[PDB]
Amino acid sequence: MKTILSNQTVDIPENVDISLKGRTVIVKGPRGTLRRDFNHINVELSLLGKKKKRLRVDKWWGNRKELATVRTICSHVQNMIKGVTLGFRYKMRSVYAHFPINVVIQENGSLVEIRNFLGEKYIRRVRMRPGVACSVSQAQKDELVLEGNDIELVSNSAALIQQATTVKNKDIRKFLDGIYVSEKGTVQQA
Amino acid sequence: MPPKFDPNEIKVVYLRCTGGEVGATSALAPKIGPLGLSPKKVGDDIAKATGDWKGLRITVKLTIQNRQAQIEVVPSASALIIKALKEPPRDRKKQKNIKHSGNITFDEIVNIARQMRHRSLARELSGTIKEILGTAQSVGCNVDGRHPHDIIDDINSGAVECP
Amino acid sequence: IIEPSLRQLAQKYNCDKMICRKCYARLHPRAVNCRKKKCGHTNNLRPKKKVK
Amino acid sequence: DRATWKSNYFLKIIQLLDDYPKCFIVGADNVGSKQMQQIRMSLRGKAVVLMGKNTMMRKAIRGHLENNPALEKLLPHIRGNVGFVFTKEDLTEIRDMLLANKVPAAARAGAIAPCEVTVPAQNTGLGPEKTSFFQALGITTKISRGTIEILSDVQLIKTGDKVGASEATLLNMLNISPFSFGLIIQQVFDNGSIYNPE
RNA sequence: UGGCCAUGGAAGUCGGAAUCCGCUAAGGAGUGUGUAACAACUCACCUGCCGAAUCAACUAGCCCUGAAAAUGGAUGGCGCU
Ligand SMILES: [Mg+2]
Ligand SMILES: [Zn+2]
Repeated sequence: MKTILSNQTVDIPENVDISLKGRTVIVKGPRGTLRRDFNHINVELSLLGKKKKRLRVDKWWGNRKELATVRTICSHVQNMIKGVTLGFRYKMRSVYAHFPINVVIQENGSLVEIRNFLGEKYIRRVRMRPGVACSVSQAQKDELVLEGNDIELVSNSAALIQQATTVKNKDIRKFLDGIYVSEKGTVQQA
Repeated sequence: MPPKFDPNEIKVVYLRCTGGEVGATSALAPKIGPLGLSPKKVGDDIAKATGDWKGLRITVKLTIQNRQAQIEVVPSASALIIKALKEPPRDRKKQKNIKHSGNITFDEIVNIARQMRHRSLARELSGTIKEILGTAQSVGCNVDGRHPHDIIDDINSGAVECP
Repeated sequence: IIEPSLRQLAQKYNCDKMICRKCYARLHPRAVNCRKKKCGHTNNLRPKKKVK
Repeated sequence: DRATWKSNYFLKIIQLLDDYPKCFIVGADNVGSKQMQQIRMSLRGKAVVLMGKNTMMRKAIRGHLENNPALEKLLPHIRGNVGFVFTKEDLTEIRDMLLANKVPAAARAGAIAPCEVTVPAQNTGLGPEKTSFFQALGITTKISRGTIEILSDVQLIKTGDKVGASEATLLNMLNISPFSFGLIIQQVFDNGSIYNPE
């Protein structure tokens, strides 16, 4: 039934400054801005506290599937804050039993050529979502590093190269190859 | 025994179980047997000699190899000694219906059974061991015409005699 | 051939999955019900058979 | 079940508290059932070992029972993976018996290193097997006629260092077990007085 | 504790009659994996952290799966949330 009220709080840290034009949070700090719109979620994004310390999200007269959004907005702002402060760092290790998936970034991070996958002549070119920047790591041999602020864009770009390197018309239990996400960490930990 | 073929002393033990008689299906030697100088048919005959005249209703066989001479012994299992102290002995081939008569008393005979346990059990003496071996019996069914379960609780004997 | 921790990482993505008994949908291994509206969230699931 | 048992557990701990005026709080830690049985067999005659929960948070009810103070000091120290050792002999002697028993228990991959672990120069005890597992990190190993021999006494892991996975597995194959401990002593109860392993 | 029946092997584990005690904090004469058979692994009782409800089995409403036909098509039509 209609729950008379639900809410939550999102305690912003003193480094970051968040601001909300209505229902369109914009979060800025060390690394950069991250806007996100929630016109489509239907909530009261109050912002309270001197020093602007916490973001509150009411949701009045919600039914079960309307009250399910409350936390997911709150959480999306949490990631947004993390992105601004620390920034996300997805690491993905290449795997093969023969053909050593030859990776090479191109423009800056943007492009990812993925040559010699399974001994295929086809060279996979994979763009990155605006903001994300791939880079071939050191201190680990067959391993990529995708860094960026907007987690959504990062993890999508990770998937983009994960599904790029897919095996068709074979026993995938046998043929375990491709560039898989190994670790979802941050650019700096504190 | 490590590099090629050398006996420095050889008092090597390995645990076989079951051995009423010779056994056609055997499986006595191989693997462990031939490498280590113990043969096959002679080792089976020596195993029959030790585990001959009781027990003929399953036995245990620790095999201490002294270079070529095996020393077979009967280390006691609780249910085996109960089946040894049954209404003997209709050995093999009828038989047949089956080996589960299980009305053979043993009141003070199980006192010897709890005594012959190789310490073990992490016990507070026979008071608790009496409860264990009085239930190990799948067949026996305790005294004259009793049950096992809760008659065990009211024991009035052999607390100080079993150490 | 292939580094063990690296292998188990690629298993996680390819082979550590539940499968729907109605519609063959490949599902995360924690799954109790299916994804698929086509089979009505069946719940008859089985694990994906391991390579011997 | 679990109402009569819970009452029976209260009766166990109170009777042990009434019988013995001295208790030894020991941390269980990464411990086996085989370890606990070995400790039971060693400390059979004198001591009685126990392993509890937040119904050891119940010494309060013993202290309530028209008699005891001093058990109020023991309430904060029932935290972590804790078990008791009730006994009547002595304190410093029992501490030495607990320290002397212990067990090997092979490498925990990821956890800290208590002492400077080494790899003595000796054969593994294998045929022509993977030397690449040993030489991946930084170890000098040769195939000196079949057996994989390590050619130098080298320190892999130092004090307060994290143990890697591949080096932990190689130590397990070699049967080298310096890691783990058995059980630790945090605090003591001796006829009212509290000590901290001293 | 190679428990008993079963030897073809089932020491918990193709099956079945059993089916209790000890230590117990507590572990079934065993849910499975797998083994010729073990092993090895996996599945209570209890803690450490976290911080109020949690969870099971039925039942009946709408909705959905179940639900495949041949000229292009019919809640009468347009449409409708
Ligand atoms: Mg094919
Ligand atoms: Zn389905």
